[PDB]
Amino acid sequence: IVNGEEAVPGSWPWQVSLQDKTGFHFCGGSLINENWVVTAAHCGVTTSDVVVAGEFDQGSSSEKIQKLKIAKVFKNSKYNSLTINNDITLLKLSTAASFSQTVSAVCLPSASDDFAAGTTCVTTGWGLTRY
Amino acid sequence: IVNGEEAVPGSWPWQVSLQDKTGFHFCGGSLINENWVVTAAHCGVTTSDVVVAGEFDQGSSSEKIQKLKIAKVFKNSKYNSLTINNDITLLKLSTAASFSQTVSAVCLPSASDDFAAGTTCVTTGWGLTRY
Amino acid sequence: CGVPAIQPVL
Amino acid sequence: CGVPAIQPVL
Amino acid sequence: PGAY
Amino acid sequence: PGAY
Amino acid sequence: TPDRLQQASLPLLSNTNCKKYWGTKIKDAMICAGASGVSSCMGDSGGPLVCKKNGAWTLVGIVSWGSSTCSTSTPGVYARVTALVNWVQQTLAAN
Amino acid sequence: TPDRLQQASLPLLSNTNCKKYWGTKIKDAMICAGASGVSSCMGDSGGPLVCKKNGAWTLVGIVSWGSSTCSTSTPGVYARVTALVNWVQQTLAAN
Repeated sequence: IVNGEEAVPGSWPWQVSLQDKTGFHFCGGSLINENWVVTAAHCGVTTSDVVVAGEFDQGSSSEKIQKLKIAKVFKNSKYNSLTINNDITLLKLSTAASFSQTVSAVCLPSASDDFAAGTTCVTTGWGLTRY
Repeated sequence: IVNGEEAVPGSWPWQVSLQDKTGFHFCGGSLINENWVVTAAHCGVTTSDVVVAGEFDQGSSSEKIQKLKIAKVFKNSKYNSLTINNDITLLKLSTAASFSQTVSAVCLPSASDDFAAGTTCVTTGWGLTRY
Repeated sequence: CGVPAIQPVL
Repeated sequence: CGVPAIQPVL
Repeated sequence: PGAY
Repeated sequence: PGAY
Repeated sequence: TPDRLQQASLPLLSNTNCKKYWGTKIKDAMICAGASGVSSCMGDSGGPLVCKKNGAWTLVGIVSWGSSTCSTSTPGVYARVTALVNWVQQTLAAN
Repeated sequence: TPDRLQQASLPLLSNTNCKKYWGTKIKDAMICAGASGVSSCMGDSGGPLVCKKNGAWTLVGIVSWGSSTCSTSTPGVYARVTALVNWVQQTLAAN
């Protein structure tokens, strides 16, 4: 995020870090339940990548994070890589996340749900802070 | 390819089409042997996608194509999605391609191989012909 | 869901 | 490898 | 327009 | 600079 | 990428107004947000765009794409979750 | 996307000269080609960039990225296969 601010640790508990086997953070995701994570189809997740839940500071060896393995990747078959439309993938965990103060689910909207323009929402992540 | 030309059918026999389960072409790849295909890491291939070998005209029901299933995706762990560097994935086929006039392998270079600027090479594909 | 044990501060 | 049975025409 |  |  | 988790507040835009920036690249399963002095950027993809509805945070967008330079004056594009929730529900149920 | 397979001849550029277009986005495991009146475009990713060496076609590049509008005046970027062949050989051997 460019011009964001540091979050209070553990305050966005559904936020996970998608990392490769070397520990490199490449995308975010959200826990929607103990066994499933929603992320973008263009993230190109494979079952060799790791779901890291509970993390705040990626440079700390003393946080109690949860490194979870991925059982199966479900890329929405309507995802259109050319237009980046329907950019959604679901990840089924082989090891269920253990929900706690810092690890919990985000809510899903109803298909009929209304979020008006002008509404102030929040986005989180470990993406670039400057370009 | 923008401003390319139609190829002679079967003349680039290592070229495969990566399609989703619905038959939608989303990326190309190259057979390097009967059991393996090289493609880009950013293609985001999953084992639910299909390797189609032997195709020329995607609109034809009468071509003898080979639809092959993917056993495992090997995304190079040096691939860096942020910079698009080391953009390579290997696909191991569950069903080996059957090599014929129209289906065969491309050669790999030596790590020490030299391809000078100014050299005329060829690229192939079913990508967009206009933007 | 959607109710963090540790409240975000915006 | 790299030797197609049907020759490309460029 | 790059992917993120 | 878009991916292809 | 930063070591610590970042956050930012940003407003939702209309697809119509989003089109003023992105034109026809803006499809229906997408929602834009931002152009407010903040921007999602490389490495934020796949993470959440949440809106509080009836006191609970709800997933409205999935970080998807946007400016190649993370321009804060251009809106970021998110996968629109209301357009995809049906698919999520079916998958979770069949698996 | 076209139904039939397309092809195009295009010249290799130097990383140095490629940088004149793309700047620092150009890394060592990449090779540019084109800026010749042709361009790779969406849906071509992952396919081959082949050069004939000693009478045999050899994989030199993997279609990777380039202009958002497939501009024919800008070079396309390909994964540089000589920089990655070691990795291919190890994987094939261990699997």
